[PDB]
Amino acid sequence: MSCYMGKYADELIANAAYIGTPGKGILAADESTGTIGKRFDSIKVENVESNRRALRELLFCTPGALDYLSGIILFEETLYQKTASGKPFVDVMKEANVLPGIKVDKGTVELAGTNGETTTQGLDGLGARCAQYYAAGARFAKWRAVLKIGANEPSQLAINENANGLARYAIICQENGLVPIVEPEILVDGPHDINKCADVTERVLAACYKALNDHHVLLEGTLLKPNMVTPGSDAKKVAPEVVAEYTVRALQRTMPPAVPAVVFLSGGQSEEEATVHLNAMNKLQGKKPWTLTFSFGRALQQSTLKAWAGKEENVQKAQEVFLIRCKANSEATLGKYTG
Amino acid sequence: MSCYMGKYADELIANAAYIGTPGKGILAADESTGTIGKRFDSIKVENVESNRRALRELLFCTPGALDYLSGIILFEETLYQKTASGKPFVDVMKEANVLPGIKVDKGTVELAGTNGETTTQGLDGLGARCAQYYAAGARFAKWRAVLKIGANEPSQLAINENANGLARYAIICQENGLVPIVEPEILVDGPHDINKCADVTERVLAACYKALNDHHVLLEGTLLKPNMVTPGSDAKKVAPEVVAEYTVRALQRTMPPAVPAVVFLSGGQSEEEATVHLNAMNKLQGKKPWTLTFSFGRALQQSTLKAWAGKEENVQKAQEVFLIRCKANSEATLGKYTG
Amino acid sequence: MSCYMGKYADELIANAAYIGTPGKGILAADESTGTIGKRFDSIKVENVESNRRALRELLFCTPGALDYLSGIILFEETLYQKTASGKPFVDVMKEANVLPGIKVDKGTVELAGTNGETTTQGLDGLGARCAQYYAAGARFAKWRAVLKIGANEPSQLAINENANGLARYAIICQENGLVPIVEPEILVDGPHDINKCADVTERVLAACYKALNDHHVLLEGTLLKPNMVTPGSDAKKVAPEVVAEYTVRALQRTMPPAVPAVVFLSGGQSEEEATVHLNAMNKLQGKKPWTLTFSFGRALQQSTLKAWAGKEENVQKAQEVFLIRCKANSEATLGKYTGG
Amino acid sequence: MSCYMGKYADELIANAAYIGTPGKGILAADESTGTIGKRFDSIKVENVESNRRALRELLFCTPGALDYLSGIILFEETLYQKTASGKPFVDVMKEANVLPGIKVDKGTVELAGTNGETTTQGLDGLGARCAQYYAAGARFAKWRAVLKIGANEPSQLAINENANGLARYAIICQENGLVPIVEPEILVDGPHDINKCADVTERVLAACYKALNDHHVLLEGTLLKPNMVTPGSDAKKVAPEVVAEYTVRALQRTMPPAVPAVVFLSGGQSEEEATVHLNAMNKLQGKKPWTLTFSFGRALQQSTLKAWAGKEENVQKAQEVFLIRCKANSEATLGKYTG
Repeated sequence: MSCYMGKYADELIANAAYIGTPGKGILAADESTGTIGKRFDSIKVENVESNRRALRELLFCTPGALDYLSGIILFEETLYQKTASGKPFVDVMKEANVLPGIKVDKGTVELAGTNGETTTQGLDGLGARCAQYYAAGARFAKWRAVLKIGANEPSQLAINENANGLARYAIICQENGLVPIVEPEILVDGPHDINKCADVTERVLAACYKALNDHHVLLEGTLLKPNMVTPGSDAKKVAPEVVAEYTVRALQRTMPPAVPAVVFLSGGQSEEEATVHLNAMNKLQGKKPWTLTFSFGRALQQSTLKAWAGKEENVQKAQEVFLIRCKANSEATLGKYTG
Repeated sequence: MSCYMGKYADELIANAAYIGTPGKGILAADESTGTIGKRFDSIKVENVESNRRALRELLFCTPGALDYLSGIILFEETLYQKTASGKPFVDVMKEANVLPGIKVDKGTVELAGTNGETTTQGLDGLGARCAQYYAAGARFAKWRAVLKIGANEPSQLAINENANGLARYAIICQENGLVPIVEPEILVDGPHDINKCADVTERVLAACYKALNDHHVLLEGTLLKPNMVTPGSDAKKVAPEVVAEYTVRALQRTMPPAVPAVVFLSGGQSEEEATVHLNAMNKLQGKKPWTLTFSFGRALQQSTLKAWAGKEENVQKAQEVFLIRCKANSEATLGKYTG
Repeated sequence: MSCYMGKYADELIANAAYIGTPGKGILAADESTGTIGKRFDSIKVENVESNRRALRELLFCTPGALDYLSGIILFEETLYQKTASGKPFVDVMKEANVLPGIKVDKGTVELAGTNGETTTQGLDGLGARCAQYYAAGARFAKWRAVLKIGANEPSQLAINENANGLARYAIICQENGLVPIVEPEILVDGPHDINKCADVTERVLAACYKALNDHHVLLEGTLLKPNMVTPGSDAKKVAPEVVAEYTVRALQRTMPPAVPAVVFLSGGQSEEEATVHLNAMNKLQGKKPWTLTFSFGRALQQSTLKAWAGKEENVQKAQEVFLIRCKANSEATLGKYTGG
Repeated sequence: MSCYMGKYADELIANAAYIGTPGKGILAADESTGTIGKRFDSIKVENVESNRRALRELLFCTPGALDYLSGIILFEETLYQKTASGKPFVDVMKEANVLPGIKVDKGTVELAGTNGETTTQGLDGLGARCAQYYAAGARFAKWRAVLKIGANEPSQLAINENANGLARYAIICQENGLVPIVEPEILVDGPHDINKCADVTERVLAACYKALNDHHVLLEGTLLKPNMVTPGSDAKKVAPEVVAEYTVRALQRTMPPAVPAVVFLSGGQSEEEATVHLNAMNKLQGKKPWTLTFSFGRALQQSTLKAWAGKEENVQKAQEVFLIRCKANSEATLGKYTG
C-alpha cells in the first residue's frame, strides 16, 4: 500500500515540477471538432482541418510565445500533425522545452437518479491509449469532471463518482508515464454567492485528495486544474481581490504541498478578468507552497482569433496579440502584471 | 433520491420474478470468441462462426430443454444469429417463454497498487449498447466482478471499485430495460477454509447492496449471482451439507428479500458437485425468501461438448446428455434431485 | 473479521428470536425521571419515586397482561425496584417468561455545524454498564438515534454519525450479553409526503445495516425498532393500508432476513392508530421473513394512566384498561384485530 | 456546510498560530495519577497530591524555561492547583505568555472483533467539560487516538473510528473555545520497517483530514500531533537524516498548509534522539509551510525527575537540567542544535 514508485516515477516528478516553472503556464489547444466549430463561427470561418491546423500553427509558431509556456494540451488529431514545412508539432515543442499534453477523457453523461448531474466517460481502455500517447511524445494528460451547484447539488453520489473517477484516471496515467492534470470543475451557473462556492469547492477538493490517496497516486507527479472561487453567473460580481482571497484559502485548506502547481481554468471570464485574478492571487501574502499559474484556452486565444479572422494577411497582427497575452499572464504568475 | 421509477419498472419486476419461477434456471452460453476458442481447442474443433453457431443451435434446440430454463445468457454475436433453418435464436426462446440475456462487461484489468486484484471494464457507452440489446430482444444483463482471497485480499480498494462498478452498471441497465444480474465472484484460489470465505462473502455482499442503494437501484428488478461459500482450492473439501448451511446463512445476513432470486455460479465445480450443492440448499430448513436456482455455464455444457466433438453425427447423443443435466438441476431447485 | 461468536452467541440468538414469538410484543416502560414527570403532571400526580414504583407495579402485575409481552424495557431505577410485598420486578417478569430490558443511551446533543440535527450520547463506559445490567437480570438493551426530514436533512454527516453510533453500541451489547434493539427513528415533523419518508427510511436503514456489518455485529442476535413509513405531521393522512404497504416495502428492500423481528415504534400515534397500522401490516400479502410486532410506550399506557389518575381505588379498572390494550395489540401481530 | 464560523474563530486562529512561534514548543505535563505513579515508582517517591503539585511547580517555575514554551498540557488536577506561595499555575503561564492546555480524552478501550485495536473514550459531555476548562483559563486541548501496525493492522474499522473520533472531538472543542490538537499516534511497536510506517502514517493522516472536513472543522485553528516516521521498535534503526526525510515527506503529502504547526510526539525515544530528529527536520531542503516543533513529555522531563528524586534540596540542580533540555529543543526547531 505504497503510492506509485514505478519506472516513470522520477520523470513524472520532474515534468510535473517543470509545468510549475514560475513565469510559465499551459496553453489549452485541446478543443474538440465541435467546440472549435463555434470558435470558428464567431470569426465567420468554416471548420475544416486545414483551418484548424492553421490556427494551431499560428499559435505554436508565434515568435517568442513558447518562452512563456511550459506545456501545450493537444487534441489527439493535433498530436500527430505537422507544420506546413513538414515538421511535427511535437518536434517544435521538444526543441523549445515545451511539454506536449493530450486530452484523454470522453466527455460527460448524466448520472441516473440525480437532477442533471454528470459522471465522466473514458476509463475503458485508458491504459492502452496512454501508453500509445507517451510513445507519440506526450508527457501529461487532462481529464475534466463537472459538478453543479444547486438546491441539493453537488449530491454525495455526484462527488463520489467524480472523485473516484479522477483518482482512477490519475493512477492509470502515472503507470503509463503521463502526468495527470486533476480537473474538478464546479460550474459558475446559478444565483449562489461566493461563500457557497467556497464551501462546495472545499468539499469537492477534499473529496478528491482523499480518493487520490485511496488509489495510491504519487501526488508529486500530479497537477490540479480547479475553478477559481467566485459568485454565481446570476449573482453580483465581487472585487478581484476578494476572489483571490477566497480562492487561495480554499487551496490552503485542501491541497497537500506535495502537489507542485495549480493551473487555473478561467471559465467564462473575460481575457483581462482571468489575468487580473491570477495576478491578485500571487500578490497575496500568505502560505502558497505551490505555483499559481494558468491553463488558459479561450482566455489566451479569443482576441487572437478575432484579429486573425481566418486570413493569412492577418497572421502577423494576431501573433503579436497572442504574444502580448502570453507575456501578461506570465507576469500575472509573478505578481508583476499592471493592467 | 428514490429508486428507479421509470417506464421499464413494471416489466423489470415481472421479468426478474419470472427468472425465479420454480424448477427453472439460467443457461450461461455467453462465452466470448476468445473463450469458446479454448473450449473448441480441447475437442480439436475449428473456431469459426459456423461452429460457434452450430454449438449454440445444438444447445438451444435440444427437445424439451427449454422447459427447465427461464433465461439464456448470450454473447453479442449469438444474439443476432439464426438456426440453420433461418429462425433467429431469440425467436426460438421467445416461443418457449425463455428470456434472452446479454453479457455487457468488457473483462477485467489489474488495479494499480494491489497484489493482482481486478476491476471490471465496460461502463463507457453502456447505455447505448443496452438500448440496442433491448431492441434485439434481450431482457436481462450480466456483469462479472472478480475478487480474490489472500493475506490482505480482497482489499478495501478492490471492494469499493467492484461494488460501485456493479451499482453503476445495474442502474444503467434498468434505465434501458435490462434486468441486471449482480455477479460478485470470489475466487476459490488459496489454502483458506470455509469460514474465511464466509467472512469475505458477507463483507462483499454487504458492500454491494449498500452501493446499489447509493445508486438508487430498484432492487425488485435485479438478481444476484454469488459464489457459493466453500473452502479454498488448496484446502480439504467439506460435505455438501456444510457448503449449503454456510451459503444460505451468508445470504440470510446480507441480501434483502425484495430481490426475487439467486442464480448461483458453479466456478470450477464438477457437473455433479454443482447439482448436489444446489439441491442441499433447497432442502435446508431456514428462512429463504428468494428462489435459490442456477445460472450455470461449464456445469451444464462440459459433457455435452465432449460428446459432440464438433461432428453432426454426434448431435443426437449430445443433446440427450444436455437434457440430463437440465432436468437434474431443475430438480435441485425443487429439492427433488436424488443422484 | 468474523461476526460476534463470543460466549453469549447462543443466548442472544435464543432471546432475540423469543422476542418475536407470535402474539407477543414489548412494553416500553423505560421513561426517565424527566419524561415520566411530564406524563405524571398531565394526570395531576406528584413525581416522587413511590409514585413511579406504583405505576410500574400496576403495569407489570396486571393479571394476564404478561401473556401478551415477550419483553419489557426499563429505566435503571426500575431495574432494581420491588413490588410492595418485596418481590423484585425482574422476578415478576422471569416468572412470566418475560425478558427484562434496559435503556442504555444518554439522550441527544446537537451535531456541530448541522441544521438542528442530533447525535446520541452513551458510548463512554457502556461496556461496564451493560455487564452490570446483565448481572441484574437484563437480557436486551435500547438505544435511540433521531433523524429529521427537511430541505437538506437528514444530512450525510447525521446519517453516518447515527448509523455508526448504533453499530458501535450494538456490538458492545453483544459482548456483554444484551440483545441490542437498533432504533433509528425518523421524526414525522414537517410537510413532506409519504414518498419522501419512504426514501429517507430506505436510505437510513441501508446505512445502519452496512454500519452493523462493518462493526462485525451478529444480526441474528439483534432487533429493529423503526418508524412506520407515514406522511408528515403537516400533510394529509392516508389510509392505514397505504402506510402498511410502504412500510413493509421499505423493510423488504433493506433489512436482512437474519434479523428475527421488527418491534415498531408508534411515535405520536393514537393508541388505536398504532393497533390498526400494526394489524394492517400482518394481513398484507407479501414476503415478511421477520416478525412484525410492537414496542409501544405511550401507545399502551395513555388511557391506563388517565384511568388510574394516581389513585389506589382506580387500580382495578386501570388494570382492566391496560389488559384490553395488550390484548388488541397481541391480536394485531396475528392479523386478527377486528376493531373497537 | 461551512466550516466553523463562531465567536471563537479569530481567537482559535491567533492562538494556534502562537503555538508555532519560532523557537517555542509545548511541554506535555498532563500525566494522570496512574501514569505519574509509574514515574514516581522509579525514583522511589510517594504518589500523593503534594508531591505531584511539587514536580509541576518545579517545571513551571524554572527560571527562563517559559521563554522556550508556547503552551503546557495539564491534567485536570493541575489546572486548578497553585504554587507554594498561592499563585495559580494558570496565572504563572499567562504572565509569561504561555497558553494552558488540558487533556480531554478518557483513555482507550479495545475494539470488538479486532486483534487488540483501540478506540478512544471521551465524547460524552465533552462540550460541557470544554466550556468549564475555558473559564478556568485553558485555551487548547489534547485527545490521543492510538493505532498499531501488524499483519492486518491498522484495520479499516480502526482507521474510521479513530479518524472520526478526532474530528468529532475537534469540532466540539472549537465550539467551546479550545484549539484542538489532533493526535493520531501510530505506535512504533513491532518489526516493521520505515516504509511500512510511512505508508500507514500517510493513510491515517489522509483519513483524519478528510474526517476533519466532513465535520466542518476550522483547520486554521487546529494543530497536529503526529508520530515521526521511523522503523519499528524491533527493527534495525536508520540514520536521523532518513527519519527526517520520510517524516517531512509524509506530511507534505497529507497535511493542508492551512494548519499552522506540527507538535511532534517522541514515543519511546531518548531525550537526545528526539532533539536530533527534530533538528534534522528543520534543516531539510523542501517545502515546509508549517512549523515543525515539539510536544514532548518524557523527552523533556525524564532526566529532571531523576535529578530531583523528590527532594526540596535538589530543586536547584534539577531545574538546571530541565532548562538545558528546553534550550536544546528550542534550538532544534530553528536548525541550530549542535550537540
